[PDB]
Amino acid sequence: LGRVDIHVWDGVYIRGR
Repeated sequence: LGRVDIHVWDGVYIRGR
């Protein structure tokens, strides 16, 4: 049921920063 944070953020992982 729990997770260790998601890679992507706000839909897609922003490039660089």
